[PDB]
Amino acid sequence: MVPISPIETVPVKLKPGMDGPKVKQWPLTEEKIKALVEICTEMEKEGKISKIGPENPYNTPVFAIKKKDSTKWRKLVDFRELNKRTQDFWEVQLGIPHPAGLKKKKSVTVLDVGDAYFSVPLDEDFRKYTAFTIPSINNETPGIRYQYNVLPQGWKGSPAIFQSSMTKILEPFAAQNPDIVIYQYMDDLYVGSDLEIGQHRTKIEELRQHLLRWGLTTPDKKHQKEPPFLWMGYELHPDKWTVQPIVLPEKDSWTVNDIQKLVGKLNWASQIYPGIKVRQLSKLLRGTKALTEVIPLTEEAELELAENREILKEPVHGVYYDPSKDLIAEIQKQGQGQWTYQIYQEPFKNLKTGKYARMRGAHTNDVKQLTEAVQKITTESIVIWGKTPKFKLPIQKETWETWWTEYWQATWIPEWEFVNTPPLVKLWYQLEKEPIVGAETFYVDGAANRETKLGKAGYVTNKGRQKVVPLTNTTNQKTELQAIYLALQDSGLEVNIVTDSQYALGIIQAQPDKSESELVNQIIEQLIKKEKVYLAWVPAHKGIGGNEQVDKLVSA
Amino acid sequence: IETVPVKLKPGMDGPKVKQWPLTEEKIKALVEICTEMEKEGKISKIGPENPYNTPVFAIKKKDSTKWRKLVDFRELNKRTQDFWEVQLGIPHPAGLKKKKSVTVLDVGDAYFSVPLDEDFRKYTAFTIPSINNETPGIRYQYNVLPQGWKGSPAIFQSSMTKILEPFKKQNPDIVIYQYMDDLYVGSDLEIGQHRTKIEELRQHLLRWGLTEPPFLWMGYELHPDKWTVQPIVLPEKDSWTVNDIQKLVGKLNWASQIYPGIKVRQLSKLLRGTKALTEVIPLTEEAELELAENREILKEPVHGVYYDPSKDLIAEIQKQGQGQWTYQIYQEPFKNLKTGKYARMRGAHTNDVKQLTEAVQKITTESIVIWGKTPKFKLPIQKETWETWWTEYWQATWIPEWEFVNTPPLVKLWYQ
Ligand SMILES: C[N+]1(C)CCc2cc3c(cc2[C@H]1[C@@H]1OC(=O)c2c1ccc1c2OCO1)OCO3
Ligand SMILES: Cc1cc(/C=C/C#N)cc(C)c1Nc1ccnc(Nc2ccc(C#N)cc2)n1
Repeated sequence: MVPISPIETVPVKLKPGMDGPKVKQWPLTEEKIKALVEICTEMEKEGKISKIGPENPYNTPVFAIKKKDSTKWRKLVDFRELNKRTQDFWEVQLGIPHPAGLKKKKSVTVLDVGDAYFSVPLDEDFRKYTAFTIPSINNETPGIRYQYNVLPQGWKGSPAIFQSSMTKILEPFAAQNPDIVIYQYMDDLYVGSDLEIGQHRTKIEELRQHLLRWGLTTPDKKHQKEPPFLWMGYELHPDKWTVQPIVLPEKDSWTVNDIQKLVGKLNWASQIYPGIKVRQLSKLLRGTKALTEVIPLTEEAELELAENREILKEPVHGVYYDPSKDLIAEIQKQGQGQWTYQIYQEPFKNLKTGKYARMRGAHTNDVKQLTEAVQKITTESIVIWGKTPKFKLPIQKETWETWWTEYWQATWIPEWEFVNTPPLVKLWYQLEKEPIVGAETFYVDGAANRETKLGKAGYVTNKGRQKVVPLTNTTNQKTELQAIYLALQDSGLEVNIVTDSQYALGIIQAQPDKSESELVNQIIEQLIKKEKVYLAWVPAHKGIGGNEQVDKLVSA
Repeated sequence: IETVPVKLKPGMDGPKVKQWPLTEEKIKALVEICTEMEKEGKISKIGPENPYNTPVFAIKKKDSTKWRKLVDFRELNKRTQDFWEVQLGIPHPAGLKKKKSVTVLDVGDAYFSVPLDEDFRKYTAFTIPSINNETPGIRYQYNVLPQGWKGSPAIFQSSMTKILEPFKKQNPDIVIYQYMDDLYVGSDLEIGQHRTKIEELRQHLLRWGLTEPPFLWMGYELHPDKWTVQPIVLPEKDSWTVNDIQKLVGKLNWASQIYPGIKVRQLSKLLRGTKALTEVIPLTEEAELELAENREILKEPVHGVYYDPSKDLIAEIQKQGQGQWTYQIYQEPFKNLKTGKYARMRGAHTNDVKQLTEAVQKITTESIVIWGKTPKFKLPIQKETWETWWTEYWQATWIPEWEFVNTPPLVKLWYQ
């Protein structure tokens, strides 16, 4: 006998105040019991489970399930109740590597470590909670009682404890062989390197020898799995990656479900297929959730879908990451709050692509959305590559400078350069810092009656120009905006406007270029036509003229 | 040498805070730092039966070339029991903010000399992430009092008081105040004399240590006796345009929420007509008198202003442009406890976000000196922008709480 090192147990507890499970065993057919008896006798021989005395008060139900197209049974232990009662664990598997962050490899070898899993012993003090009972034939004897000695399949702690145990075992091997990479997934180890094949094979044999120290054996007869790999919805190849085939179905009509699935595929595709769009399709799913409802596609959705089909007509692949090179991220505006990007190191060779959509909200502008996209890409890039890419953005340096220096919030985007690819992001208007000499001054006001919803909006000017318009089904806020709109409409290319609307100032000072409010959009359209606009605020009801006059005209 | 039992607050579990993404340089730095700390017995690797987490990152303190590990214990700090067993609390010294010079020392390394309650260690779990999650994050917990945890100064306090006694006894006029990993040391000595005393003080810690700290040597000098405040001031002009008067009436209307007897009636009558904004308007006698009366009111302190230690401090900041920032600290609206203005943002000429991050740190320091706690910030920045960048510019060993302001305040104009 060659001594093997035991695997250290992870200590496990139930949640505070909770006892173990006490769940009734279901009746089983005579045929199933005989099957289960055989399996457990075999499992017992192998040391996975042990017969226990009558003292243990816990129980978890066991089932026998027929393996389709076979006459063979499998055991299934239903640990749902124990799982609810078991502590939370650190789950190492939460974050999966993005293929775009991987490095090219010459060789990747797969080793089956399926035998090691049932070799991971269970914390001695916890075993009692895993007790289960094989019912007896005709219920004429006590059921056969067992508990687990190893990590049970289906138990809450098994994946985290298995993974952590394998990592600790593999640690010294990885540390002392810095020229390979090792990745565990389920019951397999993946071992990659750039060594000449003879040296790579030697490393695999050395890994096998290392693993034997804990008695974990692997099959001489090599894995059926070899590059390329199907993994987590991707295809991994030695020197490129892609998403698994994306096939958009033909349909005469689309249900809610069809559309959710369609958008899901497009979202998945968008990490390597450049320019994917989902706005108009996603708009169809707004608010409603009877999955069977049939939604007529809008013309816009039909256009988006056709554009996506064209994007998807043939395979596109990404390359892997070369740490010796800079990362570059380029962004384009697509319209309707949509943005698309590519991250590459060499021209025409993307590591990945992606998209960003405008946030929900009342008003917005392209510079703010571009800024948001940059932060999103920055954070994604730190995760995947550990560094911020250099940005190529469709905004002139002078535009950005004017924006950030004058914007009421602090704002920043990291190192970037202008790329002249339309449509360019620009500032559509900029308010004056000081009142304009020689420009007509419009004193504006609006008010509405909260009961009748009638209101008025208008202005008076230093030239004696005046206007009041009667409005129906309106509110104070809308009349305040209407008054500013009237002043913009009726003035020359330069204008001073005096308002008491805190609401309107708060909107305009946010510098929107688009709004959910049609009225705000009309104001923006007017601002775009002006050469100079100075917007002055004064407090209401303070005897402040022009304002006071217009208030009287509009509050009547 | 013996641990103080510590617990979380009733009905609370440990922190489970996500680790945010770290750059390659910071991961490599933390791996190097934690390997040494593990070797020194300060931290130990942990297994999957510990599900807790607190985020970690790395910074460079002001004027140093070495990376410092910084744990963001904000969540654990909220969840941790309060510490009143031995003492009700150290009355904050009101004399500290009156000293001519205050030097801030990093004394956090001293805490590592005290073991942490074995049953509490699990709640200090943290993770060093790997790039692209390619390898499992390296998981550790503390065996000793951690830097940045509110329990550390609380537990170490009896040890600190004993270490400093001869210095206090030899220098009875020095004010020493501990906040988290910081020691604040104030005197009225000529700086040269002051610095030598600071170095004298370091020698006690070093001496104690050896019976080696990476950052004790440093010294952040403050001069709170010179700290400057911001009363409300009105323009002095010979010629007022309609616009000037509108701005003045606006500012006064706002100030009238702070000061009761402020009046705008007579000034407001000036804005009655509908004159071009740039037209000059002569002040009436009634208006001049009202302006004069308002100026006199604004020279007095605000009525009914008091500090309540049971209430949060709130700090608001406005970007004024050209590297300038204004701020106010209050507990009740219109009852400012401190206001101020900065323009001296060091090495941040084309970066607003770095400037704001440095403003937040300066304001928090002022807050610690004056009241002995940190304010809750209202930051004029989008969440996503702040959260992407602030850790790049952070140099302090504590972290305050903050929320984001998404609608432009009109008030910015009045602090300008
Ligand atoms: C907490 N300890 C006792 C120390 C260090 C450590 C660090 C870990 C871990 C478990 C452990 C355990 C313990 O130490 C081991 O090396 C170990 C441990 C428990 C279980 C194991 C182990 O190797 C094989 O299976 O999971 C992943 O990271
Ligand atoms: C995450 C991961 C998944 C699989 C495999 C999962 C599955 N199924 C295999 C390995 C070895 C890794 N780990 C790493 C780490 C760094 N670079 C790489 N590059 C890399 C991986 C596979 C191929 C290929 N073909 C090429 C390069 N892989």
